[PDB]
Amino acid sequence: VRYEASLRQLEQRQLAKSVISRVQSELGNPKFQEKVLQQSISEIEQLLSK
Amino acid sequence: STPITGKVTAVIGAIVDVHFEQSELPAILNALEIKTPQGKLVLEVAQHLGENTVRTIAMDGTEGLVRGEKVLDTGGPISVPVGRETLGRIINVIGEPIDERGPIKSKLRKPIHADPPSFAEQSTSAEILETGIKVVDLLAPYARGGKIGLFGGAGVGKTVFIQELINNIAKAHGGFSVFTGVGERTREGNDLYREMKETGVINLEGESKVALVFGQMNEPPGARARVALTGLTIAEYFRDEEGQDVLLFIDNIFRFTQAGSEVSALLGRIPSAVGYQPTLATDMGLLQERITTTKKGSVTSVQAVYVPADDLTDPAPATTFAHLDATTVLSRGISELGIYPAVDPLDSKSRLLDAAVVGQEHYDVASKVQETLQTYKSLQDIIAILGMDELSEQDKLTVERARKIQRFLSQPFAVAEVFTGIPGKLVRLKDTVASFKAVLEGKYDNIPEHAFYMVGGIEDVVAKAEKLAA
Amino acid sequence: NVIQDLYLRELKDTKLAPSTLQDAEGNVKPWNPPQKPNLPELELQGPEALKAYTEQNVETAH
Amino acid sequence: AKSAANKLDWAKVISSLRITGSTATQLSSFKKRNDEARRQLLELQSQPTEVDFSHY
Amino acid sequence: EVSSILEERIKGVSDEANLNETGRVLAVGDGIARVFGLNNIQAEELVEFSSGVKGMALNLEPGQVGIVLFGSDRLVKEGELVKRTGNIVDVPVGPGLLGRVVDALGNPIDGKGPIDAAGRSRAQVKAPGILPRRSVHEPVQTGLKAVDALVPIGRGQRELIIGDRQTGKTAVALDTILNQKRWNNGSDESKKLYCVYVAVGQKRSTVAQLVQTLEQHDAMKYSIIVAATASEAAPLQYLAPFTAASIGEWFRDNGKHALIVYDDLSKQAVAYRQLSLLLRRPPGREAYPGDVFYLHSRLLERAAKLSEKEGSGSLTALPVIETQGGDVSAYIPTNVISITDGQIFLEAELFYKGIRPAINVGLSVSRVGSAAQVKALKQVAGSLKLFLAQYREVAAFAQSDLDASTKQTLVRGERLTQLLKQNQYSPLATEEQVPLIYAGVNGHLDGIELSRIGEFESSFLSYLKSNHNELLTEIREKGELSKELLASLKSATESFVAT
Repeated sequence: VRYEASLRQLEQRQLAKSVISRVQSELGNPKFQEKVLQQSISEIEQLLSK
Repeated sequence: STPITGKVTAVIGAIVDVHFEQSELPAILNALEIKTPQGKLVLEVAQHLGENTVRTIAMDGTEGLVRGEKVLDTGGPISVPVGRETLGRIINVIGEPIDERGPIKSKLRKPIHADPPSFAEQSTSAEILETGIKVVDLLAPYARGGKIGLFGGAGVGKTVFIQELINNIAKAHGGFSVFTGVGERTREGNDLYREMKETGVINLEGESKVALVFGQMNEPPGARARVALTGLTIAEYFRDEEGQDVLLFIDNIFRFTQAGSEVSALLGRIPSAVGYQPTLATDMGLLQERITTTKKGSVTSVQAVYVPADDLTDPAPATTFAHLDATTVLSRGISELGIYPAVDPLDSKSRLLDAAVVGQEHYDVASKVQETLQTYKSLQDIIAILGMDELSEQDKLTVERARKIQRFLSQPFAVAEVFTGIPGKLVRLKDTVASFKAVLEGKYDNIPEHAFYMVGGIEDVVAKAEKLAA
Repeated sequence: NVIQDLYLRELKDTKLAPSTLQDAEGNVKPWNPPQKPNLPELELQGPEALKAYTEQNVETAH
Repeated sequence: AKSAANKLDWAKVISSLRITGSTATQLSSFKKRNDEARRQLLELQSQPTEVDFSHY
Repeated sequence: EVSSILEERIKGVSDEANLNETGRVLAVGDGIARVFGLNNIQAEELVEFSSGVKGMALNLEPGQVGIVLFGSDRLVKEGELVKRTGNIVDVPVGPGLLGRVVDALGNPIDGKGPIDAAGRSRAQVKAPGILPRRSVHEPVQTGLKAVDALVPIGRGQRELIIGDRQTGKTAVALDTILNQKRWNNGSDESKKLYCVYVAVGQKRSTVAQLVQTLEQHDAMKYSIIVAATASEAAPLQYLAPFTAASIGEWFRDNGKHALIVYDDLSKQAVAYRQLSLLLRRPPGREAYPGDVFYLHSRLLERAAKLSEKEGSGSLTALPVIETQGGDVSAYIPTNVISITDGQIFLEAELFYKGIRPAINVGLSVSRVGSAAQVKALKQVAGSLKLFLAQYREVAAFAQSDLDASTKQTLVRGERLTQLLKQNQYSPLATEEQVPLIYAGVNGHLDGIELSRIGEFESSFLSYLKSNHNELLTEIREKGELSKELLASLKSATESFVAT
């Protein structure tokens, strides 16, 4: 049971490096560019709703 | 070299202000390194003053510093090395072996500003440590995972007490222990190093079931604060990552207070009562909270405390008095009586020092001991003016028992082979409970007072009775 | 938004690696069931015992 | 049973009252008292006979 | 997987539009970020940082608003955008906090999830006035005989528990909570005191032991543990009694009764000291803030027995002050001593002399006293006060060739001293408290040996339980003692005393 609990923590740390990888993927891809354009239009809609 | 380059602006002792460049800022509790022909000076970032000027505290000496000196930023809270190759070497505050047992063969590193466990994590205590020391066992039994506290005068064999504890308990325990010495004599350090190599717990031909982190008093106050933190993180690695239970030992936590008070003043905080830091409570609190029995391990701190001028009314001892779980008072007077234990028996208190939990017999025996001694103390005033002779028969029997009990609390120690030379004696818990019961019943009131004096267990008391007899 | 993107991608594209079972065995105590509280011997035997007990007894005092 | 073991033990104290000596009386009483105290402490201390597999 | 569930929860947070009034940290030191911005901000408003840390805004200065960060500065950095949460301090209040160990914000540290909260009410609010008062008379029985007879108080009232450092200060308090179980079990909500223990600056392990003990005595089902642990920072600690009080208002407002034990205001003071000194405010006497008195007076006057008109409710309180080596002349004690309606003063000698409770009843006082307490118990304990008074005076005459009169006093008095010992964490039922004291009143305990007092006591109780359980039920239900009832009771005592 102890090693099982340890494995749950280990899964989170496995997933921790997965967050790092996914951050690098977003910042690597021109999804970095294309989703910034998406954010721009989303902010336009948000700010227009003000 | 980080483009987070800062130039010193003001050296005003430990306070060293750095002028990091535009936009670039570290974070509170981070670590800056300044490369010098005196290694890398570590500055712990403690404030931002804005305009890309931070105010940081120095750890290493600030002599020779050039005002405007380039400062690299490590970028994160001071990270020591932890491992099982931290076992068996003296590691200084900046994580460098000063006993030169070669470079620490780090597995992991961790920050020394690791956060204390949550309420959920804590696993409720019930374990009983037993030290084989009669006063401790009977009159304030210790518990594994505890926060034992050696309140006492200046090194009133305080070090000697720690040495005994390590000698018995640590060796007995299979787990690691962590001995951290904050601001203790470097002479004393060398003796401890040699001595614990001698006890073999530090085996330099093998591994060691103890690690040492000796920070000594000759190190700037800022460094003195984070000697404790450094040691603590190793213990957390043992507790958590290795899973093993340990017995932490820290010395002396008044030095931890004193150090913090000093850099508070330098930090400009308005000094609180008896000049103590306003952040005293939280600093003590962080240290204590970090040390706990979790569902990952158990850590039994023994923290030396120096009680200035034996006044526990002094706020710094009093604050620590709350924060600890298994208090011990080491009184000078009792030392002077020649009794070693030097403990004040009525003033010993421990989290575990219950009734049923210590055993009904144990409780009753201890209630009887406490009353006998308390009576003896009360009657001391009567004896003082009126005289001994004006007491009753019942009182006289109580006085006779009390004097015998007083000297039956005396138990020789291995670490008084450097004092008396007399080899230590350590009596198992069950045996002590039985033996004290007998004494109180007056089954050994046919034994002379001096045949209890500076001798161990009942067998010894009887043997010394025979010895004195012939 | 970026949250959705990051999540969808993170979960999908990064597959879990579950721990080596051998290491788990290592971190537990193995244990094979304990055997026998033993059968202890039948105390006393022969007419040595019978004679001893009958004869020795008279251990009432006068 | 256990009540027999202890009753005869104390009975033998009062039998030794009426028959001088208690040379091996104490040894008989002691043995029956011992194992009686051991089994009662056994049966009350008693952990399960088998492992659980419901929860764990 | 746990990984998927966590992802789902986080994934379900998207879209911001709330941020408006920004601030920018100028400098962050000491947990005192100083912002130029946040032009319109309420005082003690909750502010949410970029880091996410929450604060109150104690200093509103002409050009900077000095936020006090509730959390660590580890993730806080300078220049940070400071979103304006826009709410002055409010905490969930409701029935759900019964059986909940919560942190100051209300986040359960026992992780019992969502809280049944019927309001969010502000934490700093003004106290019930003159007009919100009804006459005080409702018994508060802690199941401790000395407290119940020698120093009892009514519901809605103050009374200090000023005593020696960790001499089971919490233990003395805990005894009351256990006795509240008996009344709690009963349906009547005047008999349902919904207790709150307010753990200020207390180790999570220590409180875990407390929690575990409470669970063992099943007291969790009316208990609330407001927790500001040692690790929990000084802003939380500052607001910790105030926040707790607000919870109490909900029960009180519902006309119900409850008991709030503030433990210990000594650590509250230090936290305020930390705040004030760090806010550079000049510190008061004994380096404890000047307006610490103002804090205490606001807090301690919120305990009130409300008017029948505005609904009879109450919020009994029992502040705990830790005497720094028995010092009662200290600034924080002196102020509190004045505000409180009674004091209970624990004494070290008594503790050593094995008198547990170690309460020194001479230095315990009640300013509500006999106004609340069972009439029955009042009848049979007027004598007790006088007897004990003589025993105290003739105490010092205990150390030779002593007058018969003094010696008689000593016999009655010593037996009483043993009698008021009670094994801590065991409270007693009032319907059996009245008998024990009655025996003492009839002086039949004079004939009982000191060691045998204890055995006598339990035996006497069992004898009453079998033989005279009619009497026990009569004492309980009448709540008063008729001469005929005292007659029968005396007979029972005599009979038991004979055996």
